[PDB]
Amino acid sequence: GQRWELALGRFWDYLRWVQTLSEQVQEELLSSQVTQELRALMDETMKELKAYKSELEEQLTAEETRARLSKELQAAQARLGADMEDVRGRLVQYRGEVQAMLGQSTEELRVRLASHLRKLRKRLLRDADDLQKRLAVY
Repeated sequence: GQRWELALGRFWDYLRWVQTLSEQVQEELLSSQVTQELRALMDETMKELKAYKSELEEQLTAEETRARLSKELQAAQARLGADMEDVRGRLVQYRGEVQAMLGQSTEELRVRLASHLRKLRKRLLRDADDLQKRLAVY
């Protein structure tokens, strides 16, 4: 229950809501509200993540190994940020495709988005787990 975990949890809960593609989700998806609110949550998560790592380095248990673990951690951090950006990007894409439909039914478009989001979210949880496991030793 660390700070950065609570932040990610809020990003994750918000994303779970979006996955439902409910009436309200849809409303905010055609505006920039969902992607904007997701960016704020992502920024907060990365911000707390950096602060946490910084504080962790204050009580660390050779050099080559330390430099390797710090780089491996840095990579996991990047994967997660990238993951969150990929989700945002996919949602931005959705918004554009609906506009391209010129008013046509978006049922099928939503079916595809739903399936893709599920996979992007799988990857995000997978990387978050990896990142947490790496911080656990660090």
